[PDB]
Amino acid sequence: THSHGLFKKLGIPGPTPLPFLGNILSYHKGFCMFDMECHKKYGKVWGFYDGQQPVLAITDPDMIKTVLVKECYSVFTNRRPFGPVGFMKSAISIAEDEEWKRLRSLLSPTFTSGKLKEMVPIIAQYGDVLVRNLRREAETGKPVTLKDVFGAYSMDVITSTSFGVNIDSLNNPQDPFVENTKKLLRFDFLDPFFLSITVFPFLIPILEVLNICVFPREVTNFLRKSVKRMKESRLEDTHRVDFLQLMIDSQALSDLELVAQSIIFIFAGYETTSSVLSFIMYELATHPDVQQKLQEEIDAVLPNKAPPTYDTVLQMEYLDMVVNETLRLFPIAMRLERVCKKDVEINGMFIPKGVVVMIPSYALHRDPKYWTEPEKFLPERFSKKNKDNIDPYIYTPFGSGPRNCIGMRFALMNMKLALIRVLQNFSFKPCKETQIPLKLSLGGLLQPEKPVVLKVESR
Ligand code: HEM
Ligand SMILES: CC(C)(C)OC(=O)N[C@H](CSCCC(=O)NCc1cccnc1)Cc1ccccc1
Repeated sequence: THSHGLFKKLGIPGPTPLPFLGNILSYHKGFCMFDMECHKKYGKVWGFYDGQQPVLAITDPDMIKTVLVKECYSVFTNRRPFGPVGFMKSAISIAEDEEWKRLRSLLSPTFTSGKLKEMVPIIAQYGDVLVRNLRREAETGKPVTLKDVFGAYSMDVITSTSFGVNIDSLNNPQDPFVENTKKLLRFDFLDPFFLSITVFPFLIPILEVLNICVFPREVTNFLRKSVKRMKESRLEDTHRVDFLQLMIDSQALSDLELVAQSIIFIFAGYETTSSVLSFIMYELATHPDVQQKLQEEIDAVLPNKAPPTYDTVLQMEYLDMVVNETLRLFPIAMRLERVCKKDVEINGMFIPKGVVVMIPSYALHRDPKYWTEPEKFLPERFSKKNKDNIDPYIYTPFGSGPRNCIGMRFALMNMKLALIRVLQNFSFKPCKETQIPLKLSLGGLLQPEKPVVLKVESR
């Protein structure tokens, strides 16, 4: 018939698909590894099939600019359909075509230089609570789980910035806001579920009517009333122009359409920030020279363990180098994807309506062809002297083009703002429980398989 015939017929190379599964079984080593191997084997372009769905992997920087930038609105506007979303259909990251265009520009005003600057003092409160929590754990001497302390900070930041609600999470070890969020996705291919959709996608519209989800009305009802609650607050006291505010501004934004974005943003700013800071501390711990060289810049730009400011945060060139370099090793997203909504030729390559075009970020970031010593943590590769030798289309930890990460500037600041405080008070040391080297899990979340547990000493 067809479907599986597509890449042989187009003469694009790739792994031979099995009936029904496609190349699904090759995800056994995780898909970054699968991607790494494909790159090595097939070169600049290749195809494969998630079940019956053709995916075209592309690695040329030109071709990548075309799909992410030059042809975003015209052909490549949406990501692959998600799996049973429900009312989350309207969440910006899941929305398509014109629905997305109106939400993008209704929400993009949230992350503007001035807005972040107003979040600066707000975080400079949750900064202090991170340390005072850590200082109690520097007493014992025995091992700290970064994901836990950092996850509780990030929660605090997002709930407070976007919403104006101080939920005190750092002075609340037991908290439902964080414990429901972390259980929002079990994206796992060893788990039959997301596996039994990206191979049984015909079963997606089956699940819509069954009202079943990727967070089964367990997490979403918490926030369906918890964000219904933060919503009344503003509608009552005749303050600040934030996320929760600028969504109240538009009320053509509806009600479950407001919640949906909140849920995105609550999740997004909890799981990323915390996963990346965990990665940064792992690298700083296992590279003490780099940890110090940074403690030095922080001390130089901010003497007497001074309170970080917006302006000073952008001064710290080595910090940014450290962050970018961790994000080179751990692009938390792994791949960027854009469904091709009409037949198209790009940079001299035919691509048929319906195909998913995929940019393997994790592979590009590790390309032995492009990066000298690509598995080594080498912050110096992002120096003024070297930074420009770096292709914004090979290095893409935040995606690119109109559909790139709405949360980028906030994330970078948020992270930098925590790191500053954390390092201007403590040093981090590997202990016996620390996994050296760090190995990644095989799920669809770029994560360490053992949590990063380190040692904390005062200064
Ligand atoms: C280190 C932290 C973060 C990283 C590495 C990251 C990375 C990414 C990537 C790679 C994408 C896809 C963009 C594309 O494919 O072109 C993305 C999209 C997105 N990110 Fe993030 N992100 C981070 C933090 C955040 C935060 C804190 C928020 C919350 C404000 C956020 C909200 C989003 C949204 C809403 C999208 C979808 C954008 C759209 O389709 O309009 N991200 N992010
Ligand atoms: C809908 C829900 C909030 C449950 O989650 C997602 O949006 N689904 C995607 C799965 S990846 C999980 C998070 C991660 O490790 N990295 C990516 C990320 C998440 C949020 C914001 N920025 C980056 C998440 C997703 C969202 C946008 C683009 C691609 C993936």
